[PDB]
Amino acid sequence: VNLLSKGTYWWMNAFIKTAHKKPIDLRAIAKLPIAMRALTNYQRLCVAFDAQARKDTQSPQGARAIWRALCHAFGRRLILSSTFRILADLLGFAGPLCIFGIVDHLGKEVSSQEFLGNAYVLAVLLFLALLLQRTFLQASYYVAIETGINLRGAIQTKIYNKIMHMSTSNLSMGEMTAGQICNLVAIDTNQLMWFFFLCPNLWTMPVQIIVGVILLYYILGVSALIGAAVIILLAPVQYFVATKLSQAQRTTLEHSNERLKQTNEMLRGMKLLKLYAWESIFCSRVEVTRRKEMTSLRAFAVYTSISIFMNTAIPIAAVLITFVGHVSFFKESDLSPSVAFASLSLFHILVTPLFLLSSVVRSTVKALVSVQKLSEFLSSAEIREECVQIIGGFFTWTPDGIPTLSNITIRIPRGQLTMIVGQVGCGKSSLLLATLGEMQKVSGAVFWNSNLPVAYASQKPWLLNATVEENITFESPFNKQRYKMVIEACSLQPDIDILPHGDQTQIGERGINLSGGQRQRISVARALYQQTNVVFLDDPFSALDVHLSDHLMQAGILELLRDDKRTVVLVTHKLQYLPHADWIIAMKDGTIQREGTLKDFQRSECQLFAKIPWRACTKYLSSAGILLLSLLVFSQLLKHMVLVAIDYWLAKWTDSALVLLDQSVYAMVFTLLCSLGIVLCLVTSVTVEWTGLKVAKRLHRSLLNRIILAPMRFFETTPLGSILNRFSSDCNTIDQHIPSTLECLSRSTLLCVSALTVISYVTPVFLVALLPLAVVCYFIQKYFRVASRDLQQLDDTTQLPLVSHFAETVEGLTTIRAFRYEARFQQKLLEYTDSNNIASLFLTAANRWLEVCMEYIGACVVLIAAATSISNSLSAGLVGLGLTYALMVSNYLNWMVRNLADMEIQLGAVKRIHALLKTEAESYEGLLAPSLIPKNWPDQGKIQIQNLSVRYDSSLKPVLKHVNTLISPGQKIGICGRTGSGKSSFSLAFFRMVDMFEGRIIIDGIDIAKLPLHTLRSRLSIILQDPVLFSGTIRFNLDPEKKCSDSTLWEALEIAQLKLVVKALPGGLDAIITEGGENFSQGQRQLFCLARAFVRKTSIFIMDEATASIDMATENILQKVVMTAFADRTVVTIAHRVHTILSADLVMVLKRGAILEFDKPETLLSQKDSVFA
Repeated sequence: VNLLSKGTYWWMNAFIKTAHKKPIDLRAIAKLPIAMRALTNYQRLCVAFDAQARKDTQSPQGARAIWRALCHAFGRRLILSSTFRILADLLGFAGPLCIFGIVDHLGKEVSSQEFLGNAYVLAVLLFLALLLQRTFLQASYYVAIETGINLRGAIQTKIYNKIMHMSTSNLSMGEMTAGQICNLVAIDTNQLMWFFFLCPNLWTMPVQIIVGVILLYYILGVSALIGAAVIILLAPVQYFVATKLSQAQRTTLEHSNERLKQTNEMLRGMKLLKLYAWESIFCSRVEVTRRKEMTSLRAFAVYTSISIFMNTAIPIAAVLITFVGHVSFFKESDLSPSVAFASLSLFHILVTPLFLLSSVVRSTVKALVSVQKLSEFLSSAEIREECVQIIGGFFTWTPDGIPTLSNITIRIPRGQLTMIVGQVGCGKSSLLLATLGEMQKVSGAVFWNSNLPVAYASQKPWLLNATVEENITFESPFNKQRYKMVIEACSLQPDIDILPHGDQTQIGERGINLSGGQRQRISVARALYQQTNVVFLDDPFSALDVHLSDHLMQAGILELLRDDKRTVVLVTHKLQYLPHADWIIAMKDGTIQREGTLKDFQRSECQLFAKIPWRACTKYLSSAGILLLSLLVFSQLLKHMVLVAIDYWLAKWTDSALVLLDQSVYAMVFTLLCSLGIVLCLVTSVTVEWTGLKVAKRLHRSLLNRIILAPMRFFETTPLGSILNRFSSDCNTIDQHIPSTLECLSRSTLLCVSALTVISYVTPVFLVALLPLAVVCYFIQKYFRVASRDLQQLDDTTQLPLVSHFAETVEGLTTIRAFRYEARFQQKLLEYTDSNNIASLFLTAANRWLEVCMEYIGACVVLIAAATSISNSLSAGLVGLGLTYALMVSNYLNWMVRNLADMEIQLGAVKRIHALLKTEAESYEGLLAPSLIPKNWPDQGKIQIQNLSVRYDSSLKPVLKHVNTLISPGQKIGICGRTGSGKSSFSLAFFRMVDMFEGRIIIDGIDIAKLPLHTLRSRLSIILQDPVLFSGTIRFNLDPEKKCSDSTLWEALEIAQLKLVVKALPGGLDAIITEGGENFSQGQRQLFCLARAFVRKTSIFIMDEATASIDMATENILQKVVMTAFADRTVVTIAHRVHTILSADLVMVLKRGAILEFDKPETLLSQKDSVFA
């Protein structure tokens, strides 16, 4: 890696010259460099622990031990970054001296004093200095970022390894949870990282302050000292204010997150919601919640207003009160223009320190908190790194207090089938997990030679977020026949058909979390597939289904078939393999009788069984409102148009002081002129604050109404998370941190134009050099927008699977400890951790390369503006604007490009306008061939199917073919359709929610074509086969409607046997329906929906195929509700198990992908005959 290029990043050239042609992948990203490989960085830091193992006063480690480690860990390279930061800031001060030396020499008409003569000389010295000044600051930024990158994994590995020695009794799910270590990755690493991003500056920024003060003092003196203290002492007002901003952010998330959870609630069961036709109330609850969310973001704006304001006003507010003190209150010194310009030059320089200092103080304190949160975590209880026998042990599920099981001996040699049974809890999975060694074995011995002289599945499912076949893999090689000898041997093929892509589907997170009869079944699959010797399966009949338990007996018969002298030692509860078992159970509350033979046992007990241009107009010009957007224009214009003009006065009035109406009268004019922008800047801060507040209020209102009427076929076709990705991230983008980018950029780019416009007006042949120059400025930017985008979205796709690895590492901790797969997963830890760090490198690479290449360009401006500006002799005050803006180009094009880059990312959120607005269909009501129709009630259950020819999506295949059917009042049609072509296709279709390609549907006599679907589909009962539990209040779960009752609400739900089962409600008839059906049953969950079906008062309850019913007695109570509570209408008995066809009134077995036969009466035909089959 070559050194002057290691200065200015020349290796990035061919990278980005690559990047204009091809898009960029992780393959286009590289290997890690030798030191940047994370395990090396981990390696040195463990040595730093061993170094302070020599100290060992109280070595938990602890925080005092940590920072003594970390300083001697990374500090040498940190010193090098600090040294460049110092020397650069020192030459940061030298430029102002150069300005002073020019104008002082140019008020006029070998020795070093003579060598200090010429503005030729001093300007060239200025240029050649300001190369280094504008270079070593981008060394010192760089190396410090290439320090925190080397922090990241070298912390994260220590974290992850302590997870590899973590113990799990109550602490692992109590005080600290998966989230509580997850944010500890997600925050406290970055708290450390941004600390070491800023760690030089806390050493150094006050030295920049004090030497800025002293090099102001040798310009004015006591007027310097009285002027400086505003800008010095007023920066911790930012430390006051941003504290309130953090307080507002705490107010933000605490009010946003539950709302977003309720948005996910409204979105997940959106099909049932529009099936309930309940978009209005469900959206209205989020709408009035949003009113308070806006009221919180109101203060978020009021906080973020003055941050900008005091960041911008206090420069001028210092500079004027500095000068009026030098003019009025003191009046001693003559005021040269050289003074007056370079005074402002330092004033421009010193702020870019000063309003980072609060963020420094914040981050330093936050990280010093976070190291304690790291430490007091990190010194918690380890997991005691130290045939299947147990020789008389004393095990404890607890840590070293009260034991759980003593005197426990067991033995399981090879070639053996053994379960363990008893009472749950005491062996919920307990004694098997005690065999794992995941308990405080206070005494006794145990033998596998597993550690020193292994498969498992947990009683809770801990799957992985991957492909389903990859979840079946669980760090395995491939054998697709053996996989067919597993997956088909598990019979997950129906669940694989329920998956959209089967073996290539999306298991874990972002997928339908099915039952353990799928999920834990897939775990038992990866268990059996694992090609291990000994297995420990856990009570899978509790997770299985009934016929799945029959297949689980068959899977046990495939297990022992697959047990080619294996040692699978399961445990269960049922009496199924109580006949078929090699050895026996032992659990009463501890060691029950042994595994040998139930002959001499108590078996009687067991025998009981480019850019985005128009999108900104879609942001603003469609939604801003014109008058405030015009104020956003004009206030931005007229602020800077008087700001640089205040500097234009600030030269020439002192040029008259260099000469000699009244200049003291000129000064108070200038004073109030400086006060004018000080007045304006408040309205400038209030503009974008109020603007983005109004923008996001209507934008979120619009997207709410946009999704509020969309058809359900879309939502089945839409991946629901891709919608909520527009609601979670993009909304918070548009609210919390969209417009500050704009307010920065509108402050930025005008000043970028403006300083050029000044130096143009100074020298009329400036622009002749600018025109080749700004070419280069543009073409570097034009390449740059490609790269910084592709890095930034790369970043976005990178640390997310990194912490996803953590979450699975938390949850499936036990099972990887069982497989002893830490070596695999520490490797695959790195395999992400690397790709984070190398992406972060190339991000922070072009983060440097851009501005340093643009910075030399800015320096070229300086010299050219100087050399042109020599001819003002051939006036002299008007030089001083040139010099003061020549040096002030840099922070401008620093931000003026980078923010324009990040605006493109900020626009990528509001790209989802088209995902919202353009996607719009399905006017629900409003067709309405009558305006007057009280047959939304109907007392006549004679529906009709007037040769209705429906298509599914009007895309691939029809559902019917001219079905000229009808219905009779009381004719409860037992629905019998195709096993894979027409099952659900006649209920939501009967709610007109599909592409009925021909044929009408007469309802209460009249066709349902032009009728209010909001009125029709809400006054029609349908108890579908999805668990519909709207979280909230109990009356809100029961009756969130207009004519809500409590007597009838307590009547039919007692007829549903829920208002008497939950008669001990916490709030009674207005109780809280907490968690959306996590405390109530799975059966009364639907019985409350049956009471809602009573509440519609048109009880033609179109039920669905309730294939997941736990109690068949509860389904018989539902049959009693079909008997007693269904008031003799056309119950469309959709049945995946045709057992419920036993109560047929007038069925229509319309099947084989078609309309087979009207099944009434006595139709025990080839489906009802094969209903037993």
